[PDB]
Amino acid sequence: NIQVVVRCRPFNLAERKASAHSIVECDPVRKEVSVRTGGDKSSRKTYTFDMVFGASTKQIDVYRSVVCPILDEVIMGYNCTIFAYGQTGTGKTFTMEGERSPNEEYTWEEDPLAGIIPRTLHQIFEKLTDNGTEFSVKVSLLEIYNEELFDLLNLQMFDDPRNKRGVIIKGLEEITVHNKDEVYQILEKGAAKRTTAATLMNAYSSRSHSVFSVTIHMKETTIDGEELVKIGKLNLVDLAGSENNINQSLLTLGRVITALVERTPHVPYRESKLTRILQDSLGGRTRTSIIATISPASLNLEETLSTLEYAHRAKNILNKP
Ligand SMILES: COc1ccc(/N=c2\[nH]c3cc(C(=O)O)ccc3n2Cc2ccccc2C(F)(F)F)cc1F
Ligand SMILES: COc1ccc(/N=c2\[nH]c3cc(C(=O)O)ccc3n2Cc2ccccc2C(F)(F)F)cc1F
Ligand SMILES: Nc1ncnc2c1ncn2[C@@H]1O[C@H](COP(=O)(O)OP(=O)(O)O)[C@@H](O)[C@H]1O
Ligand SMILES: [Mg+2]
Repeated sequence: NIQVVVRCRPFNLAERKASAHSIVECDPVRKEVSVRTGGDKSSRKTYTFDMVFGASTKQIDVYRSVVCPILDEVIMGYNCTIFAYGQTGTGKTFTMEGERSPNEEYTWEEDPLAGIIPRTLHQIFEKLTDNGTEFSVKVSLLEIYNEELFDLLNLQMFDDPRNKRGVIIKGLEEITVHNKDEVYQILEKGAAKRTTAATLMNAYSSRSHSVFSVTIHMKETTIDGEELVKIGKLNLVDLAGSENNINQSLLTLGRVITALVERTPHVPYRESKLTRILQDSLGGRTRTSIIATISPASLNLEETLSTLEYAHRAKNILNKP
């Protein structure tokens, strides 16, 4: 139930300035990433994943391929989580949040540069208004920095007495999003925050986990007129940069993912703030996906191999001859 995909972004100008060369070749059809490792010429390691998106990949492609099937499961009343993992500067935030094309050329709903979070919020309204039923949508956004919780929309964690796998975050702002106009407003506010953030703030962010949670309450009425409510939650997690001190939440999440994939009887959720928060959306019926982001440039060989080695172990798929 854990999908692992790789997304490689295009070369950037910093990498061209450094005179780096391309060491990554992506093959979306074979689902492979091959990396030149010798600096050598023939030295090469190949990894196989569930999906591989190369540099030309559009935001809408990632959304349709990765998120849509997961959203469908959330709408059935399950809790699911999608992660972006990788070195700082490789595309975690672009993938999760994306951005607005310059000059207001598009609405957020239609913008080709919008990422997973804005697309998910728009699709929830689409999918459920055309479904015909009554529903509400709430969002929260929290940051985990140095094993402490911060509310990005405005904290203390306690186990939830009415949910053996869940926690209650005291004081966390959960805002109702009533329509698509309110979606636009939250996105405009977030972009303003990103755009005007000082350098120290961006830096903090590169070392922090961001957890955007959308909770959907869906009402049905049995034939005789009884009201029933089901709840689905989708956590969209932009992880701290993976480059090498040790991030306790990231190491703990890795261990949790390993325990889940290997069917280790003890899954160490309690060992970190992040994994306690995500416990109720990990390990169960639920679809989980990890999007591992990488750079194609030679400058980043060590960090790219680190990411690929981890992601490969998390899925372990044998290369097809
Ligand atoms: C560098 O420090 C930052 C860390 C997280 C950030 N992410 C945020 N902050 C947000 C604030 C508000 C608000 O005030 O209502 C709303 C959304 C925020 N986001 C997330 C965000 C930011 C830009 C674009 C899209 C998104 C979103 F909502 F995740 F899709 C922004 C930063 F500037
Ligand atoms: C800067 O500090 C860190 C950098 C990378 C990290 N990445 C890790 N550490 C992992 C440990 C284990 C284990 O011992 O079982 C397994 C995976 C680990 N990863 C990779 C990781 C971690 C969290 C979420 C996804 C992933 C993965 F596999 F890369 F997709 C963890 C850090 F704490
Ligand atoms: N696939 C991509 N195509 C074009 N630009 C990208 C892509 N991925 C990331 N970028 C850009 O590269 C820069 C760093 O990406 P960002 O998502 O902030 O990385 P991270 O969160 O991993 O540090 C940003 O300006 C972002 O828009
Ligand atoms: Mg980022």
